[PDB]
Amino acid sequence: AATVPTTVDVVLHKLLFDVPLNGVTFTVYDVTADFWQLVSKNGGAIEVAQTTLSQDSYQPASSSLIAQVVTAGQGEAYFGDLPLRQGQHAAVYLFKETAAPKNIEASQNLVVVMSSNLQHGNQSRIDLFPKN
Amino acid sequence: VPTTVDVVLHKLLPLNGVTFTVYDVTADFWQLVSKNGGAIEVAQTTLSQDSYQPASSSLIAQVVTAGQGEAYFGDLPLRQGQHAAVYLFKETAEASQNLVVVMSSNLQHGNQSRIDLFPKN
Ligand SMILES: [Mg+2]
Repeated sequence: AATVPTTVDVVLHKLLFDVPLNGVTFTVYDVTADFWQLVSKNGGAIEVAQTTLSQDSYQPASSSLIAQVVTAGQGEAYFGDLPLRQGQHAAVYLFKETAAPKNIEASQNLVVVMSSNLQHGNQSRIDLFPKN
Repeated sequence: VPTTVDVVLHKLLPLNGVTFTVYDVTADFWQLVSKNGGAIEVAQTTLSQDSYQPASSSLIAQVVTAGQGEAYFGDLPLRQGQHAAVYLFKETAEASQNLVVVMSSNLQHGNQSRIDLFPKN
């Protein structure tokens, strides 16, 4: 379907302090417009914008929710065919844990930027290992 | 749910400017396997022959080798209808061998995001 790198696969791994944790719901949101608006305002501070959009304060637009996926196999949450671009802009995605069994410690939110390397089609899969 | 895979064909010495064409051979492939009694390799070899003329409506994408002799085919469907997808990879413009790739159980299960093909000569 693609003659040029158009999409990437993102697998989030929920492990314990060597221990996979299956049945944990991760939700992926498109934060592309808000992300580049924040970076353009702050003067090119990418890390600062990743940290700001990773906060529990930030309430994404309800129409930004792309997919909701449960951890299976080796604590893997598979997000296939995430667009590299949202319009003319490199895509940026927020990954939140929105549901977990009881006694499963909560994971940190992750803001991922579809950087030059990914736009160029060098990686078919991104493997994320969230802390917390 | 795993719906597509990426296929990169490598034409190595890298040989850039070589046109690889990918065809959907799913229907003919499963018709051949059902006729021969489940011989997958035999059907891969039969559809890899220069004899086999694919249906004109089966051509998906035509891609030129660039960078490290790489021909990138992104978002190839794992299924064509209810069936596991099967693709024929030909050099259409020393010549390389044709490859018939089956979207097997492992690929249907989403264990590989990319298939890296190295055709012989
Ligand atoms: Mg894709």
